[PDB]
Amino acid sequence: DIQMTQSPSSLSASVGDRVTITCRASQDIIKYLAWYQQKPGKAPKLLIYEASNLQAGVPSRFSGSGSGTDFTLTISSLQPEDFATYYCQQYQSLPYTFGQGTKLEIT
Repeated sequence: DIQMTQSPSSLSASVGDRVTITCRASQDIIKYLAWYQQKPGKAPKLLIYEASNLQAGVPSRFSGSGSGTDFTLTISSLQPEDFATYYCQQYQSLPYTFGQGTKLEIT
């Protein structure tokens, strides 16, 4: 099984802050990494696919980078609606595994 380690588990930031969330894959997954946003009571929404391809409709303040084992999700300037739980997921090999999540809270 490929294990996805995300950090941090949680963080508090202010609107207009830039935030960085990392995800580490236990084995090479090339660019087969997705980032999802999950608001409370709601399902995950795909933000980024193939490590850095932003999905349509998703604000550009969201960006993904990395390859191999180390990935990053950056939100350039937080908006109120961005407070949620963020997850990375690898889809190179079954079972497709999620990181533990990062709960982003407002300061």
